[PDB]
Amino acid sequence: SKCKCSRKGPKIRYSDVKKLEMKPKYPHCEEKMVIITTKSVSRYRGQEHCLHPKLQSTKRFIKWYNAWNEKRRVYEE
Repeated sequence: SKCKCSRKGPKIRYSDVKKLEMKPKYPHCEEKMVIITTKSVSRYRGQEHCLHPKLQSTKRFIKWYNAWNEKRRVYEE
């Protein structure tokens, strides 16, 4: 049973993401969905995006965000 998040929703940039959490849109879905919280000025303002983690495009964006988040949380040393 998959809950619809389409794929990634409106195109998110890494710069939009403040926080990335894995939790399903619906508990009746397989695995945790990927939840993306935006910074402010995003077309999706006040809503969290959800990527459906069954897709390959999710993997890079998420993985890439984990690297990018390290720069925003500031691990630059």
